[PDB]
Amino acid sequence: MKRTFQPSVLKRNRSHGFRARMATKNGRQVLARRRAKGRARLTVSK
Amino acid sequence: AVVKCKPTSPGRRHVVKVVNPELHKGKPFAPLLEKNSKSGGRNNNGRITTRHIGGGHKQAYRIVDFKRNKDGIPAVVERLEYDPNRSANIALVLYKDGERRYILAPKGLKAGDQIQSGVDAAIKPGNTLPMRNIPVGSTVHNVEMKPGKGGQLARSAGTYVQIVARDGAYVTLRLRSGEMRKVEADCRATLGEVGNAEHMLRVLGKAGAARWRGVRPTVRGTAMNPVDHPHGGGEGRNFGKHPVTPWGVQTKGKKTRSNKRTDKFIVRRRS
RNA sequence: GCUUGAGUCUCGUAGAGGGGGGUAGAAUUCCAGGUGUAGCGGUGAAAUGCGUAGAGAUCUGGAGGAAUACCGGUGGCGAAGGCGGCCCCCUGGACGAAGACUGACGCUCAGGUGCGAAAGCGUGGGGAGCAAACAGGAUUAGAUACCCUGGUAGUCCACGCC
RNA sequence: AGGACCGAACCGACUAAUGUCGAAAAAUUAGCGGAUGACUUGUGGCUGGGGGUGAAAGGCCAAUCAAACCGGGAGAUAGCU
RNA sequence: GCUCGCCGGAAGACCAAGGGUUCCUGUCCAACGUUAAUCGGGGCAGGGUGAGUCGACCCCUAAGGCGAGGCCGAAAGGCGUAGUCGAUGGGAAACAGGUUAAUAUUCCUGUACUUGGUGUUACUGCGAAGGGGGGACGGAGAAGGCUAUGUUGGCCGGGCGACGGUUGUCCCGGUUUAAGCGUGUAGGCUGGUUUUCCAGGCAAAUCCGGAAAAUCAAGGCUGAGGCGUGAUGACGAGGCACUACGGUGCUGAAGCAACAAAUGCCCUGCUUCCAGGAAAAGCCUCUAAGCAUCAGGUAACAUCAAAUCGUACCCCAAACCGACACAGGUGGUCAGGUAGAGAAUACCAAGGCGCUUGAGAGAACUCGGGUGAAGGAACUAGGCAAAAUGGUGCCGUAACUUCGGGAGAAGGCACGCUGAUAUGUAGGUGAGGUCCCUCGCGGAUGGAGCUGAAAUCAGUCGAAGAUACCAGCUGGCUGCAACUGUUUAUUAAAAACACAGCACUGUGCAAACACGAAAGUGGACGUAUACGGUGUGACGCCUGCCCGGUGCCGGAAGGUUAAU
RNA sequence: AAUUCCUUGUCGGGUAAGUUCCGACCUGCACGAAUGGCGUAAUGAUGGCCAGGCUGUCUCCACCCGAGACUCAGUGAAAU
RNA sequence: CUUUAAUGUUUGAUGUUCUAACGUUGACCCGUAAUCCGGGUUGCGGACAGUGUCUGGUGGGUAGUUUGACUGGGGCGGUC
RNA sequence: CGCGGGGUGGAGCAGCCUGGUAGCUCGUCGGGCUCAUAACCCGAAGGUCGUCGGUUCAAAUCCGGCCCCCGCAACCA
Ligand SMILES: *C(=O)[C@H](CCSC)NC=O
Repeated sequence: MKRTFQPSVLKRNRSHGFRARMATKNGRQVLARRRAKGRARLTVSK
Repeated sequence: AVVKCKPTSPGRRHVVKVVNPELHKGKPFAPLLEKNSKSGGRNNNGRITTRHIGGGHKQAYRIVDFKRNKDGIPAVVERLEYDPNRSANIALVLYKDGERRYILAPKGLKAGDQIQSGVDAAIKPGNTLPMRNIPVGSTVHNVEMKPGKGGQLARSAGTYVQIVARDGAYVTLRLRSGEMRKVEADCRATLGEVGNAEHMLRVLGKAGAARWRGVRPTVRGTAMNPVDHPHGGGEGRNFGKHPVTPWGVQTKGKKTRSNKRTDKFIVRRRS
């Protein structure tokens, strides 16, 4: 059985990265909402 | 030649092969080979538009001439080749100036024959001439629609057009399927039937003997569930709806001939 | 060894002998168009069928296929089946004449090999006419027959089989 | 030569047994089929909700699918408990 | 520390992925560990990651994404050109040994290589987002030539041995050496050099390509390995000498021969077949706009520089992914001895571990297995489960058939050890020796050494000799589906699906059709011997009657009939 | 008969005994020609049946070797 | 009134021709080393095609809903 | 159990719905044609309308009871 989750930094950051959000308007909403909430880990990064 | 292979195994048992003892078994000319990544039938968005497309074998495209634009210069059929994405073979000819370029392969042709285009090229299989210099009742191929576009009609193995008449600026053709189109008089054609004349008798024998070519298994409509296709479902193989396509359009007899701006050029449709 | 068997060579004869490739006209059919009008077609009679949307008849043009009138003759040719519009190309057989040359190289032949109408079959083309099967209409005690209107394979083409 | 044969790797998952608060939210053990192919698999992209994908089971789309997940309409509605 | 046991194509040793200090040392034991625990992947403090040659970054592109203008779209935004990103791909360069508690082709020792900057000297035409060559390529299969590496022998060092023999064909341990430089071999590709000419390469061209003669038959390119060198060097079993008894300092013989041999290399070859097998830059070549006492380019030489990031450890697992120290999943590489065809399997080596609860007991019962009198499916929904058949060579083998098969059909025979043929054969490799030569890594020739099946005969032993593990149950009638294959992940692998084949039918190209409100794409850079839809399902023998109802196609006169 | 309710239809074979199976009879509830018909070499982790081999499947179990169950010390859940 | 004939006039309905609207996924050139695109040539179609408003037809391709109750349980039947 | 339909000369079918009147084909009988038969031609005859009751001026017909016959249904667990 292959557990439904294999890690891959490159692939992760190309779909959940900071710039993975800034390329679209929707991402600008997500960056806004998480900031509106007061979250600390906005997106998987350094 | 045609050879029904020996029944050494179930799957090979029903294969018939096209053994061509002429085609150059070396590697083709590089400068006329460009990349050609298959697309499995997916559009710009990425969704599959046409079904049964994909897999296949990695192939490279052979850019060939269609125009026969460099006129007045004779040529020699240096050698024949094999083309993956055609039906007919292609030949690498050489102009007298020293420029090699591919052209399709007409029926009766050997490596070392003479071919040329323009208007001075005589009546021999391979010469390209505008249709106002071609005899009525002749067999041609690679017929153009517009002068200079290149050639569209009759391009596969043994597909030939019989010129009917030449009234005014409208020359009449009789297509391979059976439709009388009337085209521009300056449309360039090429004498003789296209080569690879045994292509029709070739059978595959295997499911894989079609798979590496590019097709995908065709699922019948009656097997699918009613939410998928306008047929199918039912406890125990039922049917009874009017045969259609995956989108409701009645098939098995339903004309969709509608372009209308080409209505003027079509004299007779398929019987 | 000879020459009357048989065979080769020089010159010619007539011929639907055969294979491949071109081409011509009458006729039929179909399609488009003009003229024009109620029947047309068919049979023993009739009906099926076609027709006032406008057939057939008649005139013009075009697209295909098959078969080659008269010549044609119990004529000719080939082993036979079989083969006839004309033409070019490749090519086979027989026969006639004056001599020569080889010098019995012969006659026949189970098995073996090949050719072998049509119908019929495989593969891929072609489809006018004709036409199994089949349908319809009649005749008939009955008629899945003769007769009538349609009609698929087929007949046609190349490679094979039989 | 082969969608050819035998058979490990590898992939898959036919019978039985164990297990069922298990070692494990489908596995282990003994045996099975493919095993040069329509083969297998890594890295990287693409197709997305009445949409995708499908050698087609209404199977699959993050342990969830006869229409995913999250937030919002919304304290939906209930002659029902 | 001494025995015992287990894996050993792994439970071993290294990279990638991913973790994130889990690595080492000292100290501590409440909590964590399914037990205690002075122990530890636990807490606490400290230490550890050293690069011009490894990788990333960088230059260059694939799929595909973003996309100036631009086209389209109610807005958002969609598509896409020029461009620019994007490795799993291509592209410059280092090997061996030593060292620390923990890092090393990164530090030290020795010996080398690559790319640019600048300067000097002697020559000399250089010069692009442009052209050309090159990079640059399929699967499968076979042979030859080698190496990695292992065994054997000689040689060197040690022992002659706690129960019987063992100074001998005895036993134990060792016998390792790279990159770079030089040579250019086995072998592979291809006819070279020269004169002239040209509507070809969106311009030019001395470059390629084409077309004619001249001259000679080689030149050139590529190229594993070996041999020398690297190296009177390092390493090195074993001693010598100090122990904080952890280890260190010192010293140090031989270091060759032969055979067997890979899936590594030559081979990004060769032969063949088809389903016909990235692109670009680096690199080299050629000239244009031009610039030419120049500048630049080339060769040699001196010298400078090559940054930044990662580097510990785990990586078939108590550290990844599964809530856990979880019998699960996880790509790549190296991969020794004997038996054996083999990476199977049995037992071992290097190496790493004894699975984180143990001690007695020897009941029922359950799980995992061993054997079993007589019979032999009488069990049972059913021979499910077990039992059993199980290797090689050889002999032999039916119905049916598409003439390939069925077939490993079925069914049998010899299998051990020892001697002999033969103080080990056929066969293989093959020195010394001899002659030859376009003189070298050469050719005939020569044959010792080394190595080594099978077969035949005889003798002999056990109840049993393919002695273990490993390792087909066979056969007859017959339904269905042609057969390979695919699918209900997680109760259904099947007669279901698919399949090649056939048939109907749509499609004349801005093709039908499909996604998309559109543009634009896919279809196809294909075009009727093509492509889409549908039904059926190899192949063989075929495929009858019905156009009433529905649908489709053809036909339009008339009736009815919408907006206008 | 993957199709036949009545039916286990009738006859024949296989068995000591055969609602299954093989082969035929047509009385086809309600088969049938590309929602393809009837055969078919080979193949199938497929479906039904018989024969041989073979055995603890069974007659009818007994003993044997390990993991637990039982006891001792340590740790210490669960549905309800 | 009807039948008819010439003209004027009224728009309508066919056929052919033309070029300027327009289409051009035809060739060439330039913006530009750019197969998108824009513009300029020129050829071919051509007042068609195509798009928009209105309109009949077809329409499970898609969508929102309906599909009664009584019933000695519901269904069928019967019934209101 | 229930729904629908059918029963008519010797046989097979009209007629019923919308009541007073029963027709068609074959077959039987008789004659003719023929040497004789079939076929053909001409002519004539034959029905309690399954059974019973009722409503009605009048019933094969319209209603209800009964028998026979055909199809459908006879169900979900
Ligand atoms: C009826 O038979 C019923 C169906 C149950 S489906 C879960 N079964 C009764 O035992």
